Amino acid sequence: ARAKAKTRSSRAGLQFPVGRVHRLLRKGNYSERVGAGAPVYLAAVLEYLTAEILELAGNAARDNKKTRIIPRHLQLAIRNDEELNKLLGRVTIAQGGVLPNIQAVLLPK
Amino acid sequence: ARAKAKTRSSRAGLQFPVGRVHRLLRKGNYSERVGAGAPVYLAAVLEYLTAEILELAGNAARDNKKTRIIPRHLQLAIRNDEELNKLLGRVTIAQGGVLPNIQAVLLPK
Amino acid sequence: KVLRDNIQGITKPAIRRLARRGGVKRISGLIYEETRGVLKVFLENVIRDAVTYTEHAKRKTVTAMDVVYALKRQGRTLYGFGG
Amino acid sequence: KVLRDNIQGITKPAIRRLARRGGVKRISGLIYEETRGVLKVFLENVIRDAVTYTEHAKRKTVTAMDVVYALKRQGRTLYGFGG
Amino acid sequence: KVLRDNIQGITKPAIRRLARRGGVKRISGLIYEETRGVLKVFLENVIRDAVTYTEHAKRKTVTAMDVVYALKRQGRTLYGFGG
Amino acid sequence: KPHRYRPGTVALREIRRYQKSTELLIRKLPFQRLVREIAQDFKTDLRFQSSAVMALQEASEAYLVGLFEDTNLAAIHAKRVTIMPKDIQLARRIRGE
Amino acid sequence: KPHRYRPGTVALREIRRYQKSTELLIRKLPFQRLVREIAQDFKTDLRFQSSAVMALQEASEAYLVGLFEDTNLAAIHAKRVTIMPKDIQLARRIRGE
Amino acid sequence: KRSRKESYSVYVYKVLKQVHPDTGISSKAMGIMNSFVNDIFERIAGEASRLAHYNKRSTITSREIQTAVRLLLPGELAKHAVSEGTKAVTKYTSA
Amino acid sequence: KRSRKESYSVYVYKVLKQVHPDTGISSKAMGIMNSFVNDIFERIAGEASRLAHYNKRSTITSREIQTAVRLLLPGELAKHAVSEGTKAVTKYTSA
Amino acid sequence: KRSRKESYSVYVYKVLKQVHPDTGISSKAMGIMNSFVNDIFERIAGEASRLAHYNKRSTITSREIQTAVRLLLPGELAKHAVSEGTKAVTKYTSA
DNA sequence: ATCCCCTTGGCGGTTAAAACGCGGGGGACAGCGCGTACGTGCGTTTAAGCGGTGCTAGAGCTGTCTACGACCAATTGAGCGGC
DNA sequence: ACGTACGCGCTGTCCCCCGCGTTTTAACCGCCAAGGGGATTACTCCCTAGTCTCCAGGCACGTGTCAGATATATACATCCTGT
Repeated sequence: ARAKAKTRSSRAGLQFPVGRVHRLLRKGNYSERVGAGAPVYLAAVLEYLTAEILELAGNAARDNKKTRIIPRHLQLAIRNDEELNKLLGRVTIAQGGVLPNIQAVLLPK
Repeated sequence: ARAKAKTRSSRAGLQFPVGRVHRLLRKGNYSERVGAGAPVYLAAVLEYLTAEILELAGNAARDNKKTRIIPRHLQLAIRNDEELNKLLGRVTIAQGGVLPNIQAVLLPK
Repeated sequence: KVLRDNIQGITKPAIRRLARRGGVKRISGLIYEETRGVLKVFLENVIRDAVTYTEHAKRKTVTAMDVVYALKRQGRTLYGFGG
Repeated sequence: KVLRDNIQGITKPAIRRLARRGGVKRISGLIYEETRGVLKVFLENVIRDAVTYTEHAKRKTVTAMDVVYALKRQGRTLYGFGG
Repeated sequence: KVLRDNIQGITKPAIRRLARRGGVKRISGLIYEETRGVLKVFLENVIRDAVTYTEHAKRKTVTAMDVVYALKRQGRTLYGFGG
Repeated sequence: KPHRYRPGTVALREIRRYQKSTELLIRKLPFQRLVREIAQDFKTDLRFQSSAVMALQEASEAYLVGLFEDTNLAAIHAKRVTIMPKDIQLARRIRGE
Repeated sequence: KPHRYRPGTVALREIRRYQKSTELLIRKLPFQRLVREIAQDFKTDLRFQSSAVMALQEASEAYLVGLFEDTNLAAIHAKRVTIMPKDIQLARRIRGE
Repeated sequence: KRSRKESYSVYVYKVLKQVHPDTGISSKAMGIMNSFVNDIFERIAGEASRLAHYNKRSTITSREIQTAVRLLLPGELAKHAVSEGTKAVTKYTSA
Repeated sequence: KRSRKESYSVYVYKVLKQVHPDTGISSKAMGIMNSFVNDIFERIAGEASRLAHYNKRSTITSREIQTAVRLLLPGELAKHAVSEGTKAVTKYTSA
Repeated sequence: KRSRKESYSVYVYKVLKQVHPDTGISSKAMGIMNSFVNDIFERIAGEASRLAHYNKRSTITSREIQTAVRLLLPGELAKHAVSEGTKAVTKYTSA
């Protein structure tokens, strides 16, 4: 007579797990007790960041007329965005290379 | 003996009423059948519209440092946006006046 | 009870202030009377339509809903009175 | 396969005949490019509406029916092909 | 109660003394403006963080403990105020 | 001598003052008299709600100020700053009435 | 001397003859190519009825006729017999785009 | 005795407080938002009815309004609206 | 079979199917996304632990992560994140 | 065979022979006239719907459509149409 | 699931479509004043605005009833398809 | 009533465009293969309208209270004036 197992992520209306995020908060040893708003809130901010960066990744791929996302598109997508750059200044992307950022005086006249 | 009441707006995570728009599409007499996703789709669309315009109106109210929204704030909000201008070109706003629009030749010198 | 000359009820300074809101700097003298006339014909259309709405309703008082409704069927919808 | 310029297929003399229908008697050279531009804008809007119809029709060939439907929505209702 | 422009209260000779501790021989007159600007930027970051700490704690008075927490977060750890 | 501004800058002051304002520039009482007069021209002994008079007042307000911004466009078309009523006849024709 | 007509007379003859004309004024095949071109700008490998090519042809030419009759109204308002692009631009602005 | 007149009161108030908690409301602005939501609703509803007539479907689904919002709503506004409705209907079918 | 190496696989594909139905995913880009989610989760969880010790709190609920988002994510993303997180926690309270 | 595809060809031909027995008709002109019939019919039907819902009328009667004719049809065309329709409905009620 | 048809795909001849150069020749337009005409600065007045009072018209809601009209099975006929 | 400012008439003056006119070329015409999709038809499932019952959010009402409506005194913007 138990209720149907319905997901907490859909209770959030979201896709990143309340379950996995709550589990890595509990077993990441960050506090003795963890409030219920904590994993849904943090899954929400990860889903916002993920949706934003894959939006920019998809636009970067279609700008290069290509279909499948590549870390070149990801690295391009990160350092077009100022607040993403301020978020990820000290992080290096695998196989991403460097976006073309050429200083002006070394360019020919 | 009975399931507890949950509104369709809470099921979709919207706060425009899904049932009200469904009723008003039934009694707006637009088709004899309406798909179930149609009114929640429309309510979400108006949610995006009202959220967009209330961002704009609240920001304009902060820009004229007034706490309460006024139709002047609304009329600045619509008329300072291009796609809302196309959406409401033929719309009259009560006490909204006109957007500040001076032509270049009307200026002195 | 009868009124004769309310075209001049919309005064010349009222017309000048109207054109101030529309961003007109200079308003020539021929403008006021024919703008009274075009305001007249605009209200002839709008009021004829709205009064036709009222007499459809078997009502005797013109309502603001019919004014905005006769506006809206002319592609001139107004916001702020129950539309 | 793909095509990169058929906007110029609506040619300069063809635009000249079109403005001859409108009564335009002298046409400077600067008009024609903007006429093809606004031709692209209008037909882009119409075909956006039309392909949105057509994809909603779950078909792959455009008919004139959704064409006159889109001309109805945009406000330039066409006689001759309805029904 | 409210203030407008106390940012010059950090005077120019205060900046000169700071650069003397920083070992700058010659300080241009252009320098003092961006020193005030970057000082505004850094304090804006630090006080944003500190206000967020205090508003988390449901208080209305900023403690130096929250200040040194903000200096822990931003990577300028300071010693000597009960951190 | 009393101070006098040049012809035009008082008009532009009125401009700027009135797009910063929102107030309905038409006097209430003669507008109500006019709407009763035009309505009496068609159908008799006809009463108006005050809300109807006011709503029609911003309606007519916006209609004419749209017509004046359009005729300002017609005037800067015509290399002019003083509009003349053929601008309004043009605007009526090309709007389609 | 070979015979030559004055400018505008051939233009006005074209005016009279093609207000008299009722047929389509554009070459059919490049218009078909252009609507296919704009179609593959939107959806891939898309097909058209020939009647749809006719319909967009006649709608396009009539819509352009509307823009140009507005252009004559604007140009005679601008006191010009030679139109400029700003006439068409202002007509698009007033028409409610 | 009074008859209740329906409006869009609490919904516009809640969405404003969700987007701006510290911004207030005037009642004439509230009437403007009432007329806005009514106007855009009737635009979409009439366009949907015309589509149902046009494709001879006796129904208006989510797909009809999907079509209708690239019809009336422009571009990025339309695509954001399509995305909002798509996630909304996936949450609705999940509930 | 081998032991399961847990990841964020199906989640990144479904969020992409929400945001871009037609584009594809490479394994390198997917590893980048896994390491991104690992990094951001680690930063926010560590700062939540910091606020737990700092206010002598054994409890970490959404309020401390709202504090942490206001700390770490700058400005526009911060208030955006607070908005959809508040919507998420409200739908959590409404189940 | 084919399904019967409906058009107003015969009745416009009937009124054509009624008012000009000696004249002819073309296929393009007949398509124009069918589009005209459809256009005017849908305009009047739409205005009749609006009058029905503004008065909360569940039906559109001769009063409703008559009013809609005064709205749509201008001036002397309107009153002549009123005269024709009034004569027609009096003949109809005379059976 | 199919079928069959109008579009798609490909092919050959031609002359108008166009197209570009020459050359005439029609055109926009600044500008320099001039005519004049509102723009603006006041004073005057008077009627709109504001406040208060009595009337009641009809707006709008409630009850009654009945006038009116979609549905449906059926019969048929006049317009749709086709030549 | 004073008065600056705008509308503009005309006319040179560069100046761009219309029109004639031969040439070139690709649509027009007219002509065949065909197949894919428009369009039609059988099926059975997806879907939604609609009643009874029950509850719960949303609007009328009241009110009371602080953001705003109103009021008063300087500073600067501006806009004319003076050297």
